[PDB]
Amino acid sequence: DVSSAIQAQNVQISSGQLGGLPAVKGQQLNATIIGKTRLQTAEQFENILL
Amino acid sequence: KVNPDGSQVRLKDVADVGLGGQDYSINAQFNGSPASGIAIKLATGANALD
Repeated sequence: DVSSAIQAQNVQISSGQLGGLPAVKGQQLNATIIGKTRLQTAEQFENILL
Repeated sequence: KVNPDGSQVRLKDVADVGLGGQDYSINAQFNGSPASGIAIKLATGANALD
């Protein structure tokens, strides 16, 4: 259960792109969207709901 | 899917399904009119002219 929890709770959000091609006429602002990386601290780990 | 009563959902009415392009990001044109090209490099070994 713990293994599975950590696997669902300590992942990278893959993240797309705002104004990705193909885009609609206009667009104007093209910027990458960065999501969350992964847990780093020992705490972040002690967290994670089981 | 097949929600309780009546029938089922095909892909057409969840999404547009068109034969598009693998990657829209790189685009090119020649003089004016649009084109597509392949830019070759020369293998470390072989002779430019030949």
